[PDB]
Order: sequence, then C-alpha cells, then structure tokens
Amino acid sequence: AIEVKLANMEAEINTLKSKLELTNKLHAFSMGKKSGKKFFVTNHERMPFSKVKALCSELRGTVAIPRNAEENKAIQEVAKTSAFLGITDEVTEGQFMYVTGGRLTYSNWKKDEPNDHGSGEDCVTIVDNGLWNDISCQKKKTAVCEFPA
Amino acid sequence: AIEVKLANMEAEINTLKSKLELTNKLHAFSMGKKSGKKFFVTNHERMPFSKVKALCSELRGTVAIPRNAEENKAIQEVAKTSAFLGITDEVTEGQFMYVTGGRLTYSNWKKDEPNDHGSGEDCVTIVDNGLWNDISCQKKKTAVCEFPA
Amino acid sequence: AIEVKLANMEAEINTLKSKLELTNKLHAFSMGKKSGKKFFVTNHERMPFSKVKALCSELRGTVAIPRNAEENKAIQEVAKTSAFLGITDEVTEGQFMYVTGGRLTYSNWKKDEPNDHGSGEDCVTIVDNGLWNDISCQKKKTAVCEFPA
Ligand SMILES: CO[C@@H]1O[C@H](CO)[C@@H](O[C@@H]2O[C@H](CO)[C@H](O)[C@H](O[C@]3(C(=O)O)C[C@H](O)[C@@H](NC(C)=O)[C@H]([C@H](O)[C@H](O)CO)O3)[C@H]2O)[C@H](O[C@@H]2O[C@@H](C)[C@@H](O)[C@@H](O)[C@@H]2O)[C@H]1NC(C)=O
Ligand SMILES: CO[C@@H]1O[C@H](CO)[C@@H](O[C@@H]2O[C@H](CO)[C@H](O)[C@H](O[C@]3(C(=O)O)C[C@H](O)[C@@H](NC(C)=O)[C@H]([C@H](O)[C@H](O)CO)O3)[C@H]2O)[C@H](O[C@@H]2O[C@@H](C)[C@@H](O)[C@@H](O)[C@@H]2O)[C@H]1NC(C)=O
Ligand SMILES: CC(=O)N[C@@H]1[C@@H](O[C@@H]2O[C@@H](C)[C@@H](O)[C@@H](O)[C@@H]2O)[C@H](O[C@@H]2O[C@H](CO)[C@H](O)[C@H](O[C@]3(C(=O)O)C[C@H](O)[C@@H](NC(C)=O)[C@H]([C@H](O)[C@H](O)CO)O3)[C@H]2O)[C@@H](CO)O[C@H]1O
Ligand SMILES: [Ca+2]
Ligand SMILES: [Ca+2]
Ligand SMILES: [Ca+2]
Ligand SMILES: [Ca+2]
Ligand SMILES: [Ca+2]
Ligand SMILES: [Ca+2]
Ligand SMILES: [Ca+2]
Ligand SMILES: [Ca+2]
Ligand SMILES: [Ca+2]
Ligand SMILES: [Ca+2]
Ligand SMILES: [Cl-]
Ligand SMILES: [Cl-]
Ligand SMILES: [Cl-]
Repeated sequence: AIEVKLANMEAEINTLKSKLELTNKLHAFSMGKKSGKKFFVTNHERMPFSKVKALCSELRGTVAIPRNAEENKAIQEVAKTSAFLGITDEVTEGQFMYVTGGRLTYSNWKKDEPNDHGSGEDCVTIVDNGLWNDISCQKKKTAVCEFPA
Repeated sequence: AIEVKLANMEAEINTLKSKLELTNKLHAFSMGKKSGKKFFVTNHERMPFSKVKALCSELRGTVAIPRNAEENKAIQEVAKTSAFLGITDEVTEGQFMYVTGGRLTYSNWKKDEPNDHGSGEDCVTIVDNGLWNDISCQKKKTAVCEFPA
Repeated sequence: AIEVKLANMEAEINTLKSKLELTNKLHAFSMGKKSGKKFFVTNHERMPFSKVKALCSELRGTVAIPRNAEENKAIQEVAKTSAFLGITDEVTEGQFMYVTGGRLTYSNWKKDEPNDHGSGEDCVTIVDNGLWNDISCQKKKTAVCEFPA
C-alpha cells in the first residue's frame, strides 16, 4: 500500500500542476493576452505609486512598462485613464530608471518633460494621448500590472 | 527514501496551494476587485431569488449586499440592470434582514417603496438608478454575487 | 508516522482539487457562463483558422459553434468583430461539418453565401451583423473559443 499510494499521489500532484497551468492559460487568454506577447491588466483602481508596485509584485507581475510605441498604446487602451508606468528617477534625480532596473531604452516624453515640477515629480504617467509626463508618486493613478510574454 | 519522497511531495503541495491563491488574486483583480473592498461579480443572467442564492453559494459566495452608498454604487455598475440584493422581509413584513443575518442598516429606497404591492413583495432589487424597490422573489432579476475583501 | 502523513496528503490533494474546481467555476461565471450553457471567450486576437483551432484545443475547448440563434447572438457579442466558427467543408467540398464532428444543421448564412469563391473558401466566419460567410482558412479572423455547458 504505502509505496503504491505514494506513487499515485505523485501522479495526482503532477496532474494538478498541469490543470493549474491550463487554468492560468485560459485566464491569460480571457484577460486579452496575445500569443507570445506580454500582457497588461488593471482593476481600474487609482492609487499612489508605492501601492501599485506592492500590488503588482503580490500578483507576481510588475508595474506596466512600455518598451516601444506598440506597448505604449497597449497600456493606454488597457488603463483608459492616466496610469503609472514602472519608471521613476527616485534613486537619482534626473535619471529615470525602470523599476526592474536599468536605464530607459524607449521614451515618449511630452515637450519640456520630465520637469520635476514644484515640490517634485519622480513618477511617470502616460496621459490620454500617449505622451509621457513625470508626476508626483503620491498622486492616485490607475494601477496597471504587466505579465511576461 | 520514503520519508524523503513524502517530505518532497508536501513541499510541492504547498507551492501548488500558493500558486492557486495567486490565480484567485489575479482573477479578482482583472474583474475589478478594489483593494480592501468586497468583490462583486455577475454573469448577467436573470433568475428568481432562490436560484441567485443557490448559484452564489455554489461559488462559495453570497448574494451581493450594499452595506453603504459606496458598495451600492459598486454593485450598480457591475449589474447595470435590475438585480436582486441579499435582503428580504419574509420573517416580519417591513423588517428587512440580510440573507447572511442581521437587520437592514443602510437602505436606498425609491419613492413610495417599499409597498409590498399586490400579493406581496418580499425581495429587494437595486434598479438602474441605484435606488431600491421591493419585489416578488419569484420574478427574474440579474444574479450578482459577492466575495470577501 | 508515515501513514498519518500520507492521509493528510490525500486530504490536502482533495482539498486542492475542490478549490481548483471552484476557481474554474468562478472564472466561467465571470466570463458570462449561463447556468447549464456553454460559454465563449476571446482574447480578441486575429489569426488563421489552424491557429485558432490549436489554441482552443490547447485550452480544452473548441472554435465557437453557434447551434442556434441564442448562441449565435452570444458569440457575436463576445467576438465584437468577424471571427472564425468551428465549421468547415475542408473534408468534402460543399458539405459543412462541425470541427468536433457531424453535419451542419442550424445555419445563418448571409444572402448568396456560401459560395466557395474563386480558388476556394473552406472556413466560416460570423460577421458583425451575426450572419455567416465562408472564407479562406488562411485569412486572419478573431479567435473565439467555446467551453462545455
Ligand atoms: C398606483 O401604484 C402603482 O400601481 C401599478 C399597477 O398596479 C404597480 O405596478 C404593477 O405591479 C404589479 C406587481 O404585482 C405587476 O407587476 C403589474 O404588471 C403586470 C403584471 O401583473 O405582471 C404586467 C402585465 O403585463 C399586465 N397584464 C396585461 C394583460 O397587460 C398586468 C395586469 O395589468 C395586472 O394583473 C392588473 O392588475 O400587470 C404592474 O403594473 C406599481 O408598482 C410598482 O411597479 C411595479 C412594476 C413593481 O415593480 C412594484 O414592485 C412597484 O411597487 C404601483 N406603484 C406604486 C408606487 O404603488
Ligand atoms: C460578384 O461576387 C462577388 O465578387 C467579389 C469579387 O471577386 C467577391 O469579393 C472578393 O472575394 C475574395 C474571396 O477570396 C476576396 O476576399 C477579394 O478581396 C481581395 C482579396 O483577394 O484578398 C482584397 C485584395 O485587397 C484585392 N487586391 C487588391 C490589390 O486590391 C483582391 C483583388 O481584387 C483580387 O484578388 C483580384 O484577383 O481582392 C474580394 O474582392 C465577393 O465575395 C464575397 O465578398 C468578399 C469580400 C468575401 O467576403 C467573400 O468570402 C464573399 O463571398 C463575391 N460575392 C458573392 C456574393 O459572390
Ligand atoms: C510645462 C510646465 O512646466 N508646466 C507647468 C505645470 O506642470 C504641468 O502640469 C501639471 C498639471 C503636472 O501634470 C506637471 O507634471 C506638468 O509638468 C504646472 O502645474 C502644476 O503642477 C504641479 C506639480 O507639482 C501640480 O500638479 C499643480 O496642481 C495641483 C498640485 O498637485 O499641486 C493640484 C492640486 O489639486 C492643488 N491642490 C488643491 C488642494 O486643489 C494644487 C494647489 O493649487 C497648489 O499646491 C497651490 O500651491 O495644485 C499644477 O497646477 C504649472 C503651475 O504653475 O506651471 C507650469 O509651467
Ligand atoms: Ca526626486
Ligand atoms: Ca524627478
Ligand atoms: Ca511634469
Ligand atoms: Ca411579506
Ligand atoms: Ca414585504
Ligand atoms: Ca414594490
Ligand atoms: Ca474545398
Ligand atoms: Ca464563383
Ligand atoms: Ca468550400
Ligand atoms: Ca464566401
Ligand atoms: Cl514624487
Ligand atoms: Cl415575495
Ligand atoms: Cl480555404
């Protein structure tokens, strides 16, 4: 009994792992994930940058980061309203870095941005026209998480 | 060896349990669940109150209940049409109680309601405007379930 | 004690099986699944018929098939644009069959369709008004899958 029951349970676990993987595939599909492309998801809730970071991390994702014009538009369509991007110059003023590390490979700043206006702006929002503007990380913007391709 | 196989399998199970919980979190988020707020969801099907109660229970949820104006609006936008609420006055006419227990606190009655019209109306529906109207439980209204915050 | 650990593992696995099924049920409900009815899902991605079939099959579903006017309207609403249906006359020109087997019964062909235009058209697409047209399986249309009732 012992060894047989153990061997079976191993098959039971393997079966459940496959089922859960398929469930995740179906869930990603319904969330709009295109084949071989990373995808963006939002609950349409507005919150400060720190809360967005924590939220996406818990979901094992990251704050949405556009690496090109296509992805920039994609985020825009998902968010619908101004949302935070996973880009800040919190570590060193003037040096915008990805929250995942590294300097920007792609940008789409509005004229005269980023300006660190007034009291300061260390976060980035993608406006309702695709251009970027740095804003206060304390302002409440739409939470948009990104998941791997 | 057996003890090692067993320990290793317990580890796989814990990981799988954590992974499914993550799947649940991401799903709720994609469906609009806000931070620290109850999750309201509908399949847009209209049915009698008894079926709504049965359906939500099968999903391990309950018929949506607005505890305040904020939740009332949240349910209003998920339903979009007239939907049953988890409130009835079947025990003592005029005394509305939540299906999960307790006396009705927050209410948002429409003018001249509740009127227990005709043969009697013991269920409650949140109509398009967000206001409430008492209606026969046998009538078919949208099914909206609620899950914990 | 080995046997005690084994029995707990079985209870852990069975609890996990039930929870995964609850997750699947809740996901179907959120996707608009009506009681005792099959449901449809789409990621809004356009691809050739062979790709759609492969995708749905991988998710344990099939390319959407309207068996009546109700299902047709439902698919039309999910798709939003022209999408492939799980119906083709690839095996024998002129005789449309469901990808899962059997000859086509209910149909909703547009005026003067099907016409196997030019070199040929063996796949079927549901257009914006809900009517059908036969087209090349090589063309890219929205991927819409159906899952069991
Ligand atoms: C004066 O106050 C208002 O009076 C009207 C009419 O009595 C109420 O609306 C009726 O509500 C009853 C609920 O028991 C029914 O829904 C009536 O509707 C039908 C019906 O019985 O199903 C619709 C049928 O199509 C109709 N038959 C035909 C052949 O047309 C049928 C007959 O006319 C009826 O049997 C004759 O007695 O009537 C409604 O007309 C108002 O109640 C409010 O609105 C309704 C629609 C419900 O939502 C109630 O919960 C509301 O209180 C009532 N309003 C107030 C403020 O008192
Ligand atoms: C009178 O009957 C009607 O005839 C027209 C013209 O042939 C059909 O429309 C064509 O259908 C074919 C189906 O294979 C293609 O969709 C044609 O479209 C293209 C194409 O071949 O992809 C579009 C290309 O952009 C175009 N090329 C350029 C450079 O512009 C190309 C060329 O014109 C063509 O290849 C030259 O050889 O045409 C359609 O024009 C009608 O078919 C029906 O409507 C179309 C749009 C499809 O939905 C078909 O499945 C429909 O049956 C046809 N209608 C009927 C009722 O018989
Ligand atoms: C190109 C440029 O430099 N433009 C300047 C404006 O900044 C641009 O637009 C604003 C809206 C932001 O998007 C910037 O990122 C962008 O560069 C600038 O506008 C002012 O910017 C500051 C940024 O620190 C701020 O957004 C001002 O709005 C608020 C504020 O957040 O501080 C909005 C608050 O709701 C409001 N408070 C209340 C209680 O209503 C405050 C409040 O009025 C001030 O704190 C009072 O001191 O303002 C926004 O106006 C503009 C300002 O002069 O200058 C442009 O050159
Ligand atoms: Ca700074
Ligand atoms: Ca700055
Ligand atoms: Ca700025
Ligand atoms: Ca009564
Ligand atoms: Ca009553
Ligand atoms: Ca009434
Ligand atoms: Ca053919
Ligand atoms: Ca012809
Ligand atoms: Ca053909
Ligand atoms: Ca045709
Ligand atoms: Cl800041
Ligand atoms: Cl009643
Ligand atoms: Cl073809």
